[PDB]
Amino acid sequence: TRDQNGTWEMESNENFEGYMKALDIDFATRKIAVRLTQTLVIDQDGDNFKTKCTSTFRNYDVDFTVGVEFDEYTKSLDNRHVKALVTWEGDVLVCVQKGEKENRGWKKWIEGDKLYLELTCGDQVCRQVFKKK
Ligand SMILES: *C/C=C(C)/C=C/C=C(C)/C=C/C1=C(C)CCCC1(C)C
Repeated sequence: TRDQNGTWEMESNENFEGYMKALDIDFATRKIAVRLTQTLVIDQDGDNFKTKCTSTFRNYDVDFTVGVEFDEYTKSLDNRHVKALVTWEGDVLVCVQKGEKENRGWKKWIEGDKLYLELTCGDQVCRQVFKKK
């Protein structure tokens, strides 16, 4: 399914530290981020996504339309300008963030009752799994 709608509660979060370090997120921020439970709320209407990440610390939204390139300034993350593009490869939603970091972006897909999110930057891969609330 391409339907990724839902309130998704983080079940596991593998190598978030390595991914954040590849992005040059500061030590103290990584230390806090790595311990927090994330909730990811996805509102998906056709090609339009409104994505909201929440934790007890930082909360972060990003909206995009599938197949429409968009500039991002990754404020409150690594503070870089990237050109972002989110497209479908089969039932995998693929984001590429073109810019300074190589292999930067993510892949997101549904398997059964779970949402999988693989974040990449440089040689690092972070694997997150969420379950619907
Ligand atoms: C569809 C899935 C999306 C848009 C995933 C977005 C992921 C984030 C906004 C992640 C944010 C963070 C980090 C990369 C590290 C610092 C802590 C967070 C949660 C602000």
